[PDB]
Amino acid sequence: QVQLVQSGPEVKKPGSSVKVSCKASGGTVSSYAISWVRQAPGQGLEWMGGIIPIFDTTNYAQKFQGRVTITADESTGTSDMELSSLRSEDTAVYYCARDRVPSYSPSAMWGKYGMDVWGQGTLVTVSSASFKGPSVFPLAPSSKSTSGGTAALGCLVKDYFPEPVTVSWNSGALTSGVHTFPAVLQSSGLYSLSSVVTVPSSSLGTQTYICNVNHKPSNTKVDKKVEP
Amino acid sequence: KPFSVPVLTVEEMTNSRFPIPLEKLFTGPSSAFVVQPQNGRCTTDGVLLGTTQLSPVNICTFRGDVTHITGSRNYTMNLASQNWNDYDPTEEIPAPLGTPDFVGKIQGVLTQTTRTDGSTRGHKATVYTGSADFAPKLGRVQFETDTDRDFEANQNTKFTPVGVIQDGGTTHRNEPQQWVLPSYSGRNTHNVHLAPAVAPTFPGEQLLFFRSTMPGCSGYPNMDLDCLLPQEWVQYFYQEAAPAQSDVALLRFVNPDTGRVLFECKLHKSGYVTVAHTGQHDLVIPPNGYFRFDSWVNQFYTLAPMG
Amino acid sequence: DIVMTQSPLSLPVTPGEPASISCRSSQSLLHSNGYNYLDWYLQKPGQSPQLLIYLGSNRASGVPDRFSGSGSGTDFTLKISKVEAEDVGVYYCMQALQTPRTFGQGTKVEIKRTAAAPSVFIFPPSDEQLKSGTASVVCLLNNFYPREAKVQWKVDNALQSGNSQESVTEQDSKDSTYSLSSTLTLSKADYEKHKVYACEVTHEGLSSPVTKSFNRG
Repeated sequence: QVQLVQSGPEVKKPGSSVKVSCKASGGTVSSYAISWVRQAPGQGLEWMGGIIPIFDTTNYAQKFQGRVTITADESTGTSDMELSSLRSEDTAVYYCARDRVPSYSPSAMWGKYGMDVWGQGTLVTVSSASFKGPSVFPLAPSSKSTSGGTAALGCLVKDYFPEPVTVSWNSGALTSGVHTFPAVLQSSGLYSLSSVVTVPSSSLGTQTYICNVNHKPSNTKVDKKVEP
Repeated sequence: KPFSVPVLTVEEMTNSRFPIPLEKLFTGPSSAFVVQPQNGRCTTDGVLLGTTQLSPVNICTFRGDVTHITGSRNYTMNLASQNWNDYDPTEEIPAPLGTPDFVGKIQGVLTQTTRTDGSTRGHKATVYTGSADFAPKLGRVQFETDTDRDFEANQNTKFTPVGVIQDGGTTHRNEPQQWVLPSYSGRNTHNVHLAPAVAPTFPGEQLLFFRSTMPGCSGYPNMDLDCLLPQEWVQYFYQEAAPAQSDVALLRFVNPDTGRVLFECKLHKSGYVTVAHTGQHDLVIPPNGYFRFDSWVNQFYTLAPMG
Repeated sequence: DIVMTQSPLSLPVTPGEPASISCRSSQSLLHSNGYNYLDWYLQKPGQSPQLLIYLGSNRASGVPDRFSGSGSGTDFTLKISKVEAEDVGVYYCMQALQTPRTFGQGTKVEIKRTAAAPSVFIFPPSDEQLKSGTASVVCLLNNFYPREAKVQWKVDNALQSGNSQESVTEQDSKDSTYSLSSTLTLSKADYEKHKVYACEVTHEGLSSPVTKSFNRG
């Protein structure tokens, strides 16, 4: 049946605005209450507001009244969510969702209930930082690794913006034992993470280990050979 | 906007409680039963009541997907809306609009289409609206069929009503009971948001019923079906939305070709008709006659007797 | 606004065991029509939220029978009769009675297992990074359970505070363990001034804390 497909990721400066779309595909949702829900990195889910497209009746949570407007096509139910005067705290994934039953029938409470069709989400990053590819430094394995059967090595992927970054090892051939940690936002406004892998100690002198970092937002691919 | 009623003869109009034409006018005493139909309920200014909706082809029809009850020829229909949207039980109505409003065994045909190839199928089916399995307000209706195998799951299934049946081994005409409302929630709780019961509250007056004969499919069923308003009157009042200048509209049944008035009646604002008569009587009328709104009258208007 | 309160916020579950999640509202969610306007949602890792229960106790289409919702008024419960691995994620309750719709904090369901000690590794800053004028020291805690771990940095036996950031992976699907990085950030000058860089790890799977260290150079 119908699917909700949202627009791609966004990176905005504070004080700017963003308009995220939620296209109805394989059907129409115009007679349903369509809610917009967001998830900040540290928080859970928060209902921002909604629209019933065929009525053009909106409802907005107090937190967002005056800075969010939701519009929608009367026939398809495709909707837009525009959030203005953006701040750092608006950095979040934004979802559109449809109630399970429509809000119109032929013949203090808004819409219905049971949001059962959800968009895939839209990441909105709000920051004063500028785009920057990461610097990739080696996390060299201990020279003392042979006394152990297992050695750990990795790569420090430092000072990039925005998310996300992709890290593979040996061009994707090495997947077992790889841990690519969630990035941490530094005080500088840039992201940083480490990617590590555990390998047999006896493979250090024989096998080559290269971390492949792809930062698609900046069109930056950088490799780093990790040497003992 | 002046109030009016359609210029349509009885035979040109449709019963509002079953998808069949009107046949005749009947009056009789209604003190021995509760007169509370939910279909064919509409105020003279166009407010639909009970389970009343606008088209008569939707009365007593069901839509949804069916689940076989294993070890039987019975299926549970998980109701969809008329739109094939999911069912919503939170609407301020007694049941989906057009749900049957009498207890009886309604026989019809269950049809189904397989979405992927367009293959179709149809089987005789009966719904027993007096059973606890009849819970359309909760979104489920049970059908007894001729098959235990042919209906597929998760495919659009529709019930088309045809008529009513009766177990001929019991007292003939003991069912259906047109004045016994179903339990829309399968006997779990009270019916809700009902159109009120109606009763003549003027001495010597009785309800005037717009009567049809339901098709009988088996046995010896009571096939009389009385509605309080023709469906065309419901459709007309909804479209016109003419304000009621009093509680009581005075109607005259008129032969348009001789101008002769055969009787007068009261069309009550809440949507039912009374006549001055005592006893059961099939009205003998010229088939070309129609109802004509003449004036708004007060509560103490005495009707000319209906001979 | 109606305040929705979930309990517990963290729920490690054993596959095969039942699980129960509580949700309380600041006022009654029972409508005059007899329905409780309470939904349950599940957000599996890396996915959009999905509907589990609507109107208090109605299972959504396709939801397996092991999920059930009950309760009334201000007290509600989501029950999983038998937890399966695919049930991990964050569960949310949500009232739909009044606008704005409000969620509970969320209950994060993860897999319970016996304690597994972290294997600790320490990495000095690379020579490449040192040229750019900053130094990051990386301590790795690999494949441990439970998630709770205490990581203290010592530099020449002086306990560090406020100059390190932690990051932890999501639970591994095969061994149900976590991994954790603790990164000590120093100026190149502060780094070269000192000699002993130590990472002390305290964890319930360790009989005694584990320290990994290196001497600069």
